[PDB]
Amino acid sequence: AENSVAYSNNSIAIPTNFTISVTTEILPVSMTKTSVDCTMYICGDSTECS
Amino acid sequence: FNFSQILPDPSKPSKRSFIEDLLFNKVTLADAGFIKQYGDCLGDIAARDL
Amino acid sequence: LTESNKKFLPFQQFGRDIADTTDAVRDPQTLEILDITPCSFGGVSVITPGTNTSNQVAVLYQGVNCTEVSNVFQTRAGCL
Ligand SMILES: *[C@@H]1O[C@H](CO)[C@@H](O[C@@H]2O[C@H](CO)[C@@H](O)[C@H](O)[C@H]2NC(C)=O)[C@H](O)[C@H]1NC(C)=O
Ligand SMILES: *[C@@H]1O[C@H](CO)[C@@H](O)[C@H](O)[C@H]1NC(C)=O
Ligand SMILES: *[C@@H]1O[C@H](CO)[C@@H](O)[C@H](O)[C@H]1NC(C)=O
Repeated sequence: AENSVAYSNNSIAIPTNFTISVTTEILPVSMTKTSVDCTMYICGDSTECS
Repeated sequence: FNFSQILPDPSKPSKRSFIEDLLFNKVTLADAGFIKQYGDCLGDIAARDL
Repeated sequence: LTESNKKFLPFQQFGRDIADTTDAVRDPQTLEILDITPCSFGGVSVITPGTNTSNQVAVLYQGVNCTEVSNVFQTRAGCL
């Protein structure tokens, strides 16, 4: 939205009231730990391929 | 001030608050849910887990 | 090889998996559907103190139930 602050060189705007806002922030920390059996993934059941 | 929704609930078996239970319910853990111990994949049906 | 409930169509012989590998077969002599499941395997971990202290060794079989392997313990990480 287009807005224009009513600026003046002898005028100020002071709040007379407040509010308390509690916001939510979500942050990743640690993903899934994986491990790979290289011989069984590559060949599988095959001593000649091993 | 009321902190009953972020403090732990001892009625739950896992000492988690109501908001933490909501945050656990929103995320679908999908794979690696619980543990896929061996013996459980020895039994097989038509549709198999990834 | 286990007995399976996968209803093969009568013109079908082999049933395959996601990675294009055979996991169901039809036995030719007895027309039944067998499910193939690969044998038990997993990683082996060695839990040890330093060799400057002692030589006693514990072995962790990762992800394997303890019945399908002395001081045998169930850990939710493997048989110890
Ligand atoms: C803190 O909030 C909780 C959750 O709203 C309140 O627990 C219940 O609040 C409802 C309000 O509709 C009441 O009808 C229930 O009787 C409350 N349950 C219990 C066990 O008290 C809780 O009362 C609030 N605490 C304070 C001090 O305001
Ligand atoms: C702001 O200052 C200028 C120059 O000093 C002046 O022309 C103008 O009238 C002032 N604004 C007011 C008094 O609102
Ligand atoms: C021979 O195979 C047929 C089907 O191909 C089957 O019906 C029959 O029981 C078999 N005979 C045996 C296994 O003695």
